[PDB]
Amino acid sequence: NLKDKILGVAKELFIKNGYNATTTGEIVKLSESSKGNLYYHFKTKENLFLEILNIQESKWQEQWKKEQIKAKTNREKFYLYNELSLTTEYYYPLQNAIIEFYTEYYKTNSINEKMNKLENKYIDAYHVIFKEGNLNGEWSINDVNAVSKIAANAVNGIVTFTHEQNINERIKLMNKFSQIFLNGLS
Amino acid sequence: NLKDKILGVAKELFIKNGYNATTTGEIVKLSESSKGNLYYHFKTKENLFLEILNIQESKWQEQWKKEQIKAKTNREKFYLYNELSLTTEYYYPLQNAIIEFYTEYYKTNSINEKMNKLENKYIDAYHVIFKEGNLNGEWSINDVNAVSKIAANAVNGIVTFTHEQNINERIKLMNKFSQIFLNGLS
Ligand SMILES: CN(C)c1ccc(C(=C2C=CC(=[N+](C)C)C=C2)c2ccccc2)cc1
Repeated sequence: NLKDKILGVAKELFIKNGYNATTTGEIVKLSESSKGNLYYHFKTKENLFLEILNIQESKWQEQWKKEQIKAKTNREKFYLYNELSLTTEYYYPLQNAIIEFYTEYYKTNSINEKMNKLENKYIDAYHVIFKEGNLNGEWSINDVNAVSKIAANAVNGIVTFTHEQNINERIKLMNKFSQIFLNGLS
Repeated sequence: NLKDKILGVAKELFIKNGYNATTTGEIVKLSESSKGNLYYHFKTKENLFLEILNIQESKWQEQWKKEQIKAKTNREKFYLYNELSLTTEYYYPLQNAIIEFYTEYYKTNSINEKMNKLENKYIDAYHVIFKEGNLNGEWSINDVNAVSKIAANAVNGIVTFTHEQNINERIKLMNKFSQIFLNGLS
């Protein structure tokens, strides 16, 4: 719980001041813990952050599990999962901390190892869709693993670098992408 | 020179270190200059950045012209563009700094002028390609501007969120994408 409290407090601080501005001092002092207990649970700020990301990751996966009930077929799932990514990220509180963190340790192979396992989970979602799609003749894909990585990265770019138009138009583009990409399969 | 050494050290900084991580101070310190010269064309960190950006975009659009000839059919122009994006040393190595910058100075307006101008050269390459493809009957797109934006961003996603894994796999993935995207256009 002292650990859970650290995670909880830390999260709010990152949300409030981004990754860089947040100090383990604050986290310690605000969660009424100690540098010693923090170091024992996470060693470094980098790591602490990574765990929070892991936890958020599971919340997302859990939200998806419930949200996909609105999408019957796998082609629909693809449409919905992308839509979701776009909208949720628009107002995700940690988004800012993530950017900071990401663009700081993406050069360091150390803090890039754990980051991979995390991203893979995110891709996994797609792997599932395309695979279940094969068992339903919605499409026939030779190597799911490749397409999955492609969709995941193409969708995120469309999400990250689109920042400029009204959310309404964004969805339209995102859905157009789904349409096209799903059509480039078959 | 002076004004150029700025854009130089500034660029080298914006890439290696993040956007926020780089400051006017670090400049003059490694640029051996003053903190006042920054004003005639550099009204703020933004303009200095939005400037270096535009410059690099040009550096990239230049290489593209000198090399696009290797591709005959527009279907090839598309593939070559996306492949080159992965190997260039222009503009793309700043996407990080860019993301970051888009989560801070995206409220002001006096900047969104130089901004959108640059977001044009970004999708223009695709506008030409797709359009010239409508003539040669290589495909039929009745919404070039949309598809253009979609592709530019999708591709940018692939370049950016893979910069850490085998450059060979990168090219492989990128081409597998171009194939699918194009195959989904008709
Ligand atoms: C809040 N939310 C749902 C999400 C939040 C972030 C991501 C991201 C990402 C991009 C490409 C990935 N791939 C394909 C390796 C994995 C993750 C991501 C976006 C910007 C910077 C770093 C990573 C995804 C979903």
